[PDB]
Amino acid sequence: SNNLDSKVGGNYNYRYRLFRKSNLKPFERDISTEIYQAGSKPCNGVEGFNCYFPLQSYGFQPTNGVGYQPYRVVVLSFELLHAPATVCGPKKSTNLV
Amino acid sequence: STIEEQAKTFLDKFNHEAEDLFYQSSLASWNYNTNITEENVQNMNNAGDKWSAFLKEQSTLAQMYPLQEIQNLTVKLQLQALQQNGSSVLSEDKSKRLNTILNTMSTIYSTGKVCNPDNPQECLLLEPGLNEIMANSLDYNERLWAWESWRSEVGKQLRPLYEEYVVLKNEMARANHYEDYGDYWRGDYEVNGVDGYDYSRGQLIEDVEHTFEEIKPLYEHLHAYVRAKLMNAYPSYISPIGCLPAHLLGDMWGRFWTNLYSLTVPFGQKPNIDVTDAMVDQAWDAQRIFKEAEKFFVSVGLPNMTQGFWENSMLTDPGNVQKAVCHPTAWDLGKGDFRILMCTKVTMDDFLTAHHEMGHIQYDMAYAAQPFLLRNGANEGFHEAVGEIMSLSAATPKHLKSIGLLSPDFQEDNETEINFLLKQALTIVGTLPFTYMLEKWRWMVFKGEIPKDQWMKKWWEMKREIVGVVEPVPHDETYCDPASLFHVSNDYSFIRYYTRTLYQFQFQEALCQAAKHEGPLHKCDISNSTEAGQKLFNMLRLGKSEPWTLALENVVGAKNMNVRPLLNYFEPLFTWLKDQNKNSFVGWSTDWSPYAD
Repeated sequence: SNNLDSKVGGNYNYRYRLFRKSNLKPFERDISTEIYQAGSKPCNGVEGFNCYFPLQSYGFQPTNGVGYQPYRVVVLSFELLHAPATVCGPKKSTNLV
Repeated sequence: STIEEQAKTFLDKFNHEAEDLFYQSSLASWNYNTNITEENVQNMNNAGDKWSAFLKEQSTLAQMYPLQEIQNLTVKLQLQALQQNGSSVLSEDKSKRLNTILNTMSTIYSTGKVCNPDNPQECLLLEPGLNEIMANSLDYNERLWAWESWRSEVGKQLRPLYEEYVVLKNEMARANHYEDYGDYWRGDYEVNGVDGYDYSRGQLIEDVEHTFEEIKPLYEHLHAYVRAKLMNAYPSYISPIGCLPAHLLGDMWGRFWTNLYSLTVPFGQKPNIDVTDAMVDQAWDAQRIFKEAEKFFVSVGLPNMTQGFWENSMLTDPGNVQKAVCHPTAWDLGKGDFRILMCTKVTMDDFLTAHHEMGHIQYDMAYAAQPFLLRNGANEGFHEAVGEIMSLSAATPKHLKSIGLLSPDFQEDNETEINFLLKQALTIVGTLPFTYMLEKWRWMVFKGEIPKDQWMKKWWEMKREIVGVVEPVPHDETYCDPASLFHVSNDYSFIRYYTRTLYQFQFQEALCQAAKHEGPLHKCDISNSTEAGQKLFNMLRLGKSEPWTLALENVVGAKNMNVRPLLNYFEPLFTWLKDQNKNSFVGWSTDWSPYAD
């Protein structure tokens, strides 16, 4: 999506996390702005010595390369549950003799 | 938890922010060089000043993480770049005075000129005027007037400015835990904290001294060859056993003998390799020269270029209204965006220049995945040396005959190769001791071994001893010759030329072995050898994340500079120089001067 999402100065609307106090779980979501505290001292809501703001924005500029350009990614997770099924693709149909 | 997370987290914060900021200055420089205007130069300077301020603000947290107990080489190398203050150690008065000295020294160097005693109304500027006099003109008086008046008009004016530059810089380096600004330049190859690969700053002085003695057997024979040839043109001034005058070297600084090829032809009756007509006859253009040059890089096994590389590059000067810089320069705009600026013409001179700039990209593109602070070269030698080995192999007639430029009926003989081989030695062999001469002199000046008044006395002494060159007119203590050099007045390191030269043949011997090549290296051609490019890319991808000695240990077979691949390159040349020097004296005599009586 370089011709769609890239913006001069970087698309600051698409961000991501660089550090977290623990590893996420499968399909987990965490949008907290808590400061990553590494040392025993308190961060007091501001970064610095042994403290870091975990979220940063992407540098999606139009001059990016194949390894840095934006890519609209979608993941399709399926679930085989005891409950009944709901959706499968079209079945073939032909003429009537 | 531990302190290690602070450096690992802080460097990631810097590598994220400094990445886009550095690119904003790089693309602004691209926009300026592509369209020289008043608006772009401001965007170039505003961007560079912005990023430069970001480096100093980030040094506050860099110094709060001592590297004493840290064994991680990645964390050590990255923080050491920002932990150092540099020119910030002195007050603004000393820093501003230093910038005024360099700006004043650079202006006096650029604005130098010389007119004849008989024609004062036509004074020729440094470029292109006086450069042609030392390069093209063969007149004894024009070359002498351009040399002596340059030393008097420009050399004397740059003598006093060079004092505060040495004094102010020594105070800067000493505050940063160095012995002098000479040792500050030697710190580029510094390696600490690695077993079997550590490198002290003072080891560079021993390497150039050792290798110079190994270059002397090849240099003393070529110097006698050049003296014997120049003596035929100037017999009333050059002795068959004496020294070569300084104003007959080929330039206004005494660095290369490339301009003396016309006066030192080995065989002026035999032909040489030149595909300037083959490309014009084959309807080649600036794009096809670059495109066919890429086929050499992909054939050896190196990565190919992207579509953004070729689509956005410059091939010609877009008119005088938007005049661009036609100088060859490989650009790293960032985020995988790589480009080259060049006003290419259909000629063999630009054919090899294309491989040189394309070789620079292969250096930067290899370690592009490293961190931002580590996305750079390990030293100055690895940057420019890798570009020459690719162009030299392309200059070999084996590659030209394969591509179809040089016809296959061209005869190759030892008499013809000496023409191309000795022409190269005038550039290489006629430059190796001159850089060792200059940097040895400059290194002593920063340390303070040579007094400020004895600059010209010790400089002239080193010229007779190391290179065997003498001035055309004697100079007193008020002169300062080496300060008139571009690299000296603009605060640049010239030792990289010596290191790049010996590293060039070292990498060539490594890739020629990767090509399964036999014989001397002058006939080497790595074309269509997939293992050749693969061996190089394994080294280029390191960047500055590992020791530079490690890259040489497993590639070229040594940890420092060596003259072994130089002699193998110029192996038959030593025999040729031996025969022609039968009626001359190998070496030189320091007792002879052109103004002797």
